[PDB]
Amino acid sequence: IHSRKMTTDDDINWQELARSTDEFNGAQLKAVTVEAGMIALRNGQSSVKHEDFVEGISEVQARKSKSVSFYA
Amino acid sequence: STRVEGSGGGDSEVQRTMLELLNQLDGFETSKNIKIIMATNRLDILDPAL
Amino acid sequence: MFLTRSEYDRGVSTFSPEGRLFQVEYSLEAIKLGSTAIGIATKEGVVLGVEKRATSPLLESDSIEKIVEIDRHIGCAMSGLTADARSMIEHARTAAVTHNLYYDEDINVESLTQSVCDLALRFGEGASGEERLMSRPFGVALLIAGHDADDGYQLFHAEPSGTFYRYNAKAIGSGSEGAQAELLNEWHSSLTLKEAELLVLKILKQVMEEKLDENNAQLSCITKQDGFKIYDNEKTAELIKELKEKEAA
Amino acid sequence: SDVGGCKDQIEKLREVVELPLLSPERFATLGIDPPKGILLYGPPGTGKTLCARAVANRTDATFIRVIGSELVQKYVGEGARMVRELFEMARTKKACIIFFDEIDAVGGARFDDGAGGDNEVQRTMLELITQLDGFDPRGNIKVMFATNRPNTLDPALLRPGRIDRKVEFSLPDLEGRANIFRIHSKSMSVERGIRWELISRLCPNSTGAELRSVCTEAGMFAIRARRKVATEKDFLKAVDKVISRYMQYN
Amino acid sequence: SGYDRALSIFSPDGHIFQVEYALEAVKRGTCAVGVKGKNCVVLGCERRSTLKLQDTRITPSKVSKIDSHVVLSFSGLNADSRILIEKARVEAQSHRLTLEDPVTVEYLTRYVAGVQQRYTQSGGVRPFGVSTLIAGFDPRDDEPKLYQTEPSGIYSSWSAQTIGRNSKTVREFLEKNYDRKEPPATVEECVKLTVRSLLEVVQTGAKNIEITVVKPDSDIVALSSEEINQYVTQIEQEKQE
Amino acid sequence: FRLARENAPSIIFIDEVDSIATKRFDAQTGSDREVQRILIELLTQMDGFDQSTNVKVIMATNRADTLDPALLRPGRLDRKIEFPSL
Amino acid sequence: MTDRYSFSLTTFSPSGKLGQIDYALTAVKQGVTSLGIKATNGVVIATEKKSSSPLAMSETLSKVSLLTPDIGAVYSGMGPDYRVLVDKSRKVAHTSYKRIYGEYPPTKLLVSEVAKIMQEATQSG
Amino acid sequence: MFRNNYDGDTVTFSPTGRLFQVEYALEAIKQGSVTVGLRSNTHAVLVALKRNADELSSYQKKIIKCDEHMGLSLAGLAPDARVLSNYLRQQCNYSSLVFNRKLAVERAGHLLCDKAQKNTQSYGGRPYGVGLLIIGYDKSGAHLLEFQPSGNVTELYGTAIGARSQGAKTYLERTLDTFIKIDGNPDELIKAGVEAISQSLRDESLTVDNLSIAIVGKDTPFTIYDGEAVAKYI
Amino acid sequence: SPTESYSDIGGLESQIQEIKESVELPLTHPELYEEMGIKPPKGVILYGAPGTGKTLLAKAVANQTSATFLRIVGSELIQKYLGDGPRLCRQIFKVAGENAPSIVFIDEIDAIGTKRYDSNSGGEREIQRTMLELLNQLDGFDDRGDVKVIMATNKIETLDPALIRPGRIDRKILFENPDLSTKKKILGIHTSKMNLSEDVNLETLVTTKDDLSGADIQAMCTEAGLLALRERRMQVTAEDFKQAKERVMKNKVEENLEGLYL
Ligand SMILES: Nc1ncnc2c1ncn2[C@@H]1O[C@H](COP(=O)(O)OP(=O)(O)OP(=O)(O)O)[C@@H](O)[C@H]1O
Ligand SMILES: Nc1ncnc2c1ncn2[C@@H]1O[C@H](COP(=O)(O)OP(=O)(O)OP(=O)(O)O)[C@@H](O)[C@H]1O
Repeated sequence: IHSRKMTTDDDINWQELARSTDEFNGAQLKAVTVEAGMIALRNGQSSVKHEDFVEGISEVQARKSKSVSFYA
Repeated sequence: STRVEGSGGGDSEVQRTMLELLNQLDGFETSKNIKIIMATNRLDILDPAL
Repeated sequence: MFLTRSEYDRGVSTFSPEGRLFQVEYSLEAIKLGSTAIGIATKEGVVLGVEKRATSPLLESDSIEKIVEIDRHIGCAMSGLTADARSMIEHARTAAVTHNLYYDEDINVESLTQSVCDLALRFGEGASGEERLMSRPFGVALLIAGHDADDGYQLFHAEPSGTFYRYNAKAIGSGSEGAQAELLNEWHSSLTLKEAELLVLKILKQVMEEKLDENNAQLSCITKQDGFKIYDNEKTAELIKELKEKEAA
Repeated sequence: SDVGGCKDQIEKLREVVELPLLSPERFATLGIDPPKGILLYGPPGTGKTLCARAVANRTDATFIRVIGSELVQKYVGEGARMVRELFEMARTKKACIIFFDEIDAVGGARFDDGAGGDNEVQRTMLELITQLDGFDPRGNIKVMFATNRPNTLDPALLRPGRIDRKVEFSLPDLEGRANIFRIHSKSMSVERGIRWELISRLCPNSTGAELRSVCTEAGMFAIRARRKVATEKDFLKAVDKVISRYMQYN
Repeated sequence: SGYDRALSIFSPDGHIFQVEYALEAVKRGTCAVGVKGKNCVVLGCERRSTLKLQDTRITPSKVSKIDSHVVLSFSGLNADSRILIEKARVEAQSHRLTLEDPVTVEYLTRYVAGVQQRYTQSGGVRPFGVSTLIAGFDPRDDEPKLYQTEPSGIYSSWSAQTIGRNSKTVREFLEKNYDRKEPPATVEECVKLTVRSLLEVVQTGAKNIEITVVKPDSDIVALSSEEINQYVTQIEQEKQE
Repeated sequence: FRLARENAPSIIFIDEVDSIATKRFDAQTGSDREVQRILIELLTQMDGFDQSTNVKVIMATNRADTLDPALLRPGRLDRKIEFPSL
Repeated sequence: MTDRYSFSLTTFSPSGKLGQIDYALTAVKQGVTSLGIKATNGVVIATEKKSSSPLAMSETLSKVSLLTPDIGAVYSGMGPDYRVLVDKSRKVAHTSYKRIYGEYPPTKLLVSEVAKIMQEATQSG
Repeated sequence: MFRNNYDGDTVTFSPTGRLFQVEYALEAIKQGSVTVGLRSNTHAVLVALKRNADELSSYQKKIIKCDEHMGLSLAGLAPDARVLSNYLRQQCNYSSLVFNRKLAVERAGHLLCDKAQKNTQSYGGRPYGVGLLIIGYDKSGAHLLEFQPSGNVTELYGTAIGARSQGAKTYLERTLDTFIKIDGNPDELIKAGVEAISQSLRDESLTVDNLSIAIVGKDTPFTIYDGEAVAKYI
Repeated sequence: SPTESYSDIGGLESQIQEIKESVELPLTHPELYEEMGIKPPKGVILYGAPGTGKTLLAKAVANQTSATFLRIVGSELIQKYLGDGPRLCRQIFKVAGENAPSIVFIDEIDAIGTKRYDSNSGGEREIQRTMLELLNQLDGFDDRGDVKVIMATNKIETLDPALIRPGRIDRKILFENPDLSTKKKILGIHTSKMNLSEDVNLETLVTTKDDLSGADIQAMCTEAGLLALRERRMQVTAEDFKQAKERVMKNKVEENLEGLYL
């Protein structure tokens, strides 16, 4: 719904994102959007992607850290 | 002896002002004729401050 | 949710919802204390170098041994929690010697580094289905400078988490972040041995609180021909004044 | 440029505030309704209020410094009256923004007690949240907050719609730690040749202020001896005085 | 806070705490001291005699001997002191059995330490609120030696040390009066360096001291109270000033 | 008491005092400490300076093996009384 | 209000007292009355049977029970902690004393071999 | 936006049945790197990608051999992959001693769905915060798999793990008709994975050092290709 | 103006100095803070064990300041009604501003500013609002001016979360029960007036630490003053002193009730 007033690539699987969230409120699900529509602009592009939605989600819960230590 | 938690403070705040009066600026500067006596049944419980 | 680190912190075996467990990431913070270390590798010679944190003028500073021998062709350093070292290295050498029985040869260097890293992992299951021996994952971050025939001169960084790396020019401990950028930009692949001992006796100067002398530092250098030796004081003082005679000109 | 090098977090801040007031031609045409509310949280000494007094400088519109002491008057249903009038004048004006501070006082949680002596202040905040998200009296007004206790405050004031964005002023890192010195050090008499990459390394996890005290007190120990220019040690002799040995790490 | 209960778990800094809290318990206990020259090593300990009913022939003497060529002191609490010795001397005596050459002192201290670094590994066990001082030569060598243990499980070599109460006074007193590159060279001098190291903190008593020295040829000896009063009083002349 | 003097001569009955009166070795709590602030004023009013026509306290209970002997300091209470059980 | 030195046993409180024992001794005082007094040429041991319902045969279970021919017992308090006790008390005559002395024991050495069967269960949580 | 209990051990349930510490384990993959796999009727393969610390530093192992008809590609917490390899290095060796047979790959994942469940029941232990693939060519054709800590495994025609992945799986959702008929020509199959993984990047440009490949086939053992022997596919 | 002053005390050298340069020089010698050219400190704290002269050291500096001064307790500034404190604290940090230069002195501030918790109650929070409006005044959006606070306390670690940091208090002073050599200067000024001329030999009267502050001194000079007088003798000997010293020290709790740590 909220993405209707946006640009958006045809790349995405909206159901996976539903699966990537647990115990959210619809208001957050909106703010997941703009933080993607915004972060697209910070990266310096115009259309919207998949992963741009993702780092919106981590921008919500204040993960806010790569935390690249010793994995892999 | 100055235990540290919630609603045993409401009397501590009634305790701490009095320590001022006995050795405040003014108290030490004023409490010259005023005088004091106090009693108890124990002194293993009080502050070391009084 | 803000209480993600506040509560999932202390038990080792608690995943936090960010995926990560913290009580290992704090072990990494331990070795940031202690006194610094450096390791530089070469086609000609591996070299180490440390400070010592002069604590009092009456101690006998040959005792605190931030650098050790571990076998005739390997040597270690460590910038971490002390007592948890001597539980490490009395295992690490024991493989190399044991290996000299079951296979009669100077062990490689990485396998040793893989035996250690399969020891700190005993707050859990090791490789071969073992169970446990501790609950305190310990900060002894090593530098294993060695030689073996297949691949020449090497070093490594062995961490408590188990995962390690074949760094070429590393520096760990308190003076790392100011150094490991400085060594980022002054490591050719065509240096000498003594084009490095002076180097590691220049970074160490600027990074450390006190001034530099022989007393507050030392270093070592293995070689395929001679072996692990910890250099001498008057030998080191040779290099220190040599440096100044290079700086002013 | 006077801030202590928390370079990222400002970028999440101003992107709320000024760009939807200067360059809306980007946010709108691509198709995004920008956010209209921030929150700031970090430990103290970290510069939550600093970056907020700043943006008033670069406002290009008004600003408000709400004094939280005027919302708790001792006559019922009064403070709430002050809340709604605070906004009736806002949307009258064009493109107002607002700076609360220490809303842990007002935006506290809720409960039920037959004593409940915080009963009244609850009735004030409800003048706020009903006013922020319901039946759009809002146009272009943004909001700004600040805390040191972001756990206790009620969920309603940290829901999107109200707070579409929040920011963690975590502690600094060594590199960013240095650019704090370069700010607070310019006015000073100091010799050329100190190396900050000790001072940072030797000041573990600590805050903007506890550095500003250090830059200072390196200067004070000069005055205790009537020199005229500082040194490199007097900084170090400050650190041991501020932060304030151990054998089981060497 | 929360991180200051157990042994298994770390701060978000790196500090492990309980070990740091034991060493606070050291400092609620009487002093001790250890000095070495070239032909001698010494040890001191300020005792008490603050009670009259207590019989004094078995006075509480910090000192203990592990073998002929080794001595010991401690600090902290004594309920644990009896343990480490009772495992230490066992180990020295189960060495020459197994090897017929007595202990290199560096072998001993790595077993008094070792029993502390096992009692800081697992919860369900407590550390030792204790901190030692070793003093003894090897067999067939002259080099005088001295270490200290510490419940962290570490140890270092020391030319002069003072631990227990008010040690932060006695150290700097010994940082002047010593010099590593010209030690005392006589068994009198270490004692005089050692006695007046106690006199800063000991209310000019002389019944409140014990000194015990050590030398080669498996030599050890405790000194006489009347042999101290003349090592005491003659100093007082030297501060007639 | 501010009124039991006023309408003197006067007396009191308390159908239960064992509730707020029982020996305790110490208080590791904030609430139960106020129970002492209750009692110590009750014990104070009789013994401190006051009138004499009040015979106020008639402490009722179900047992007597629990009270504070500091309440039983002679002057406070000196006439134990017992009734049948069965 | 609670005490936070009573939910467990191995914890001392500032009056140097332990937690759960003080309440077990109340578990019996809430229980039925039982006794036994003494004489010059014999000893008596008595109690009653507060039969719950009328339909419970009050004979299939004995408050009193034999330990040795010369020794008998009775409880007051909880029941299942009696018939589980005696079944491991009379044994201990037949295990610790009898077979290595031939004969049944005195009366007090039996007690020492009960009371540590009673104290094994107050030393570990 | 408040505390929850029931999220502190794998022993306990939610008030709905969601075991949590498994739902937090398999989030861990999302901050480990990418790696992908492909199948055909006659060949299997997988592509990986490295990450480092500083440009001096060496790169991190991402494929490890287990036996000459198997392999794996991890993505996650490595110390809990070092194990599982050294669990099935044994089983694959057990069989050759006792039965002299080749092990069935689909009775290896079944041996990993178990071990990752024992830790999941009882106090102590963790859910192995890893996610790893499997490959091989036993008698029943080529194979591939995709492990998770929960226990659940699946076989399929080629998948991806890790952060920045779904750009790949959308690709491999297209060409499933194609890259399975690809038989007897490895060197173009392998050029699909390298093409796939490039869909799911953020300005990395795919250096030689960053990459590592494994492959098997009809008669080709598990052989990996890292370094200067890989620049063919760039 | 209270008559106490420097040289009414001489027990110490540094703790006097480490705040004096915050508070008493900039009214005299500020060139030394502009040549070096920094932003000086404004606000300290002074804690420690009691009987050591905290409240004292305010009434000295307030004698020799040349600027105004304010004497307070943290308990004063909480009132029953809801929202009378938080505006009160906004008054005094107003009146001092306009009447610059200025000095403030809160004492036993652990009254109000000790620590925060969630506090499902209705009285504890009005204590917080004052604690929160105060720490707005001392440093927030708008600057305060030239107002130099001085706070006191007996137990920090059991209180004081964020009111104690730089920005608000730029240093922290430690008082403790004295050492030997300080006491040589303490009683000498308490006893610069009594006759006492006979036989005292003070210099081994107070030998060890003895767990006594400077305020156990004032009592002993007192009781041993009149204990002579009750013998109808004025000038004093040692017996009159030790007859007192045994009385004071008697009250001490058995600090070494342990004696477990030989
Ligand atoms: N990043 C920084 N760079 C420079 N100075 C800083 C920085 N952060 C904090 N300060 C110093 O701290 C003061 C403000 O700190 P901050 O904004 O964190 O206070 P605050 O967090 O609002 O206080 P409180 O938590 O009590 O509300 C400033 O006066 C400034 O001197
Ligand atoms: N060096 C000294 N010279 C003279 N008197 C001293 C000295 N040190 C301490 N005192 C004595 O200590 C007393 C003051 O005690 P102090 O002011 O420390 O109490 P306080 O803790 O400030 O009280 P409050 O906590 O209510 O402010 C004075 O009577 C003073 O005589």
